[PDB]
Amino acid sequence: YDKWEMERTDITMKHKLGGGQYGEVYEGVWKKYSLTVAVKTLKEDTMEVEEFLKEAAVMKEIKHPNLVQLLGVCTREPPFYIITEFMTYGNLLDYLRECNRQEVNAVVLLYMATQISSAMEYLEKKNFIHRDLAARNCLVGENHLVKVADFGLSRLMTGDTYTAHAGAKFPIKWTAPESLAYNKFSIKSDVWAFGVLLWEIATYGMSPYPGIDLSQVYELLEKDYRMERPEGCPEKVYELMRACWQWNPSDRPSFAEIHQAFETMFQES
Amino acid sequence: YDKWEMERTDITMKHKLGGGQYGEVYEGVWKKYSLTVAVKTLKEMEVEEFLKEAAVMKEIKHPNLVQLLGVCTREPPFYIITEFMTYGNLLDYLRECNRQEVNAVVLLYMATQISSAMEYLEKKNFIHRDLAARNCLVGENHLVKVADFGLSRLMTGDTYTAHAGAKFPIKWTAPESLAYNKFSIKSDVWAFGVLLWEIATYGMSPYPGIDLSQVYELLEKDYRMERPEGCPEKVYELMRACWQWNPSDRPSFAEIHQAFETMFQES
Repeated sequence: YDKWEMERTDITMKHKLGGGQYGEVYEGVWKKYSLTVAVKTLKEDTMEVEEFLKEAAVMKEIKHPNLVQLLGVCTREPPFYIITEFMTYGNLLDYLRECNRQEVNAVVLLYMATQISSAMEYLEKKNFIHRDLAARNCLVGENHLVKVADFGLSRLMTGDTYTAHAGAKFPIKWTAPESLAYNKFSIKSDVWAFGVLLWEIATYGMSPYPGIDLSQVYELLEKDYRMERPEGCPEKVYELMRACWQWNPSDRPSFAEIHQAFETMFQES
Repeated sequence: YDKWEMERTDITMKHKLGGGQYGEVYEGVWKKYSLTVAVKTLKEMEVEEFLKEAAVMKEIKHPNLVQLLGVCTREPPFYIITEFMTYGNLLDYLRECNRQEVNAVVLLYMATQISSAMEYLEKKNFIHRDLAARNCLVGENHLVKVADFGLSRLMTGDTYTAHAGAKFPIKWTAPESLAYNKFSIKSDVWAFGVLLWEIATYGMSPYPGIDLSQVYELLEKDYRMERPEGCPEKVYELMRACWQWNPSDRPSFAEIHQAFETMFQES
């Protein structure tokens, strides 16, 4: 903490980010290093204070090339800041939608999946769950560098389940069946969401379950409906997708297994 | 009151709140904002005391203290309007919650929120004098706020003498307060420790089965409630610290909030 703490005047705010979709997040400048950074602030709730402060606390422990890196924190007095590295190309979802597909080709899609699964393998090991894996929550740097947004992590031993608060609302099309029905999350519900992220990647950012009424998604999942293989998607990547979407969470592969499979595919590419 | 004064007609009064335990407090709807609120009334307790606690609430602002929305002090009935906490009081909430959801980390989160409120009061030279789970309120996403009706300001401090005559919830009341009607932030610290016990037991009654007449003497001869099943030793250490016989031996809310914040963050 003390090693992490900056004075607020170290930072100047440049442009509000998002635009707005992530809340009070700003492009800023770390003045002494001429460094563009991302600065999370806390407006009057908004997030509850102790929640905000814990986000900062957990990130101090996170060190991985594909997880957004904490740079510093202002927590002595308001306004509270969480300062992290800035990913110059923004979120993965818009990146895929707007890219040149001759550049962002099949081998780059593999590279992206490999990077994300590596972060998730680290989290699985460490052992946290993410709970909101999706392309909109991945960030892109130069040369197709991808980092997973890091800010809502929760501590949970791998064999254990986290029960979300009563009334919580979920991004339904990314959400595992046991989460939809019993508010239960685990590293295996992250695996499910990763499957949907894979589909987002293979489709260059299409919306999942196109046209399908949200209130019928769970019922469909129960009867073993799953999204079809995207055009151009390799069969082995689709199989991995489908394994991520097994009904029983303990049938789903680990991220260690998933990363290994992508690493091999990327290396053989 | 200039910015705080509303028309009584601005509000649509509904059912009495919380089974009547509070007791002249009603669920209500602010028509203009379609915002359901909590309305306390005096049809005309002492009017001067009603006005006093209204004025105090105008000075209080903290994310974990119940927020004042408005006031009607022109003509009776008198209104004091506050936000409505949708998950009711913390005592009932704990007794009925799914404990898989409201598990150890969430109990730490509540304690952190409450102690934060109390640290704010400590610093602003107020005391509360009625800290207990029934006087804490719960909103969406495990948000907890302390009810702040009846806060007292220490004009010269830091000990406040209650009226005559006044009767207290014995099982929550510090020994020097039972003995001499003296209340301080340190007697709030004592009550906070009982509150922790309430939280750790998911809302059990303190000193179960013990005769009220014996409580003071028991405490004097160093009886203290034992560690609740499942309560971390460090949490129970804090309870015991809160229950130090000599008030000046009890920790401050600043220290308390720091301890809980750390434990919360580490979970």
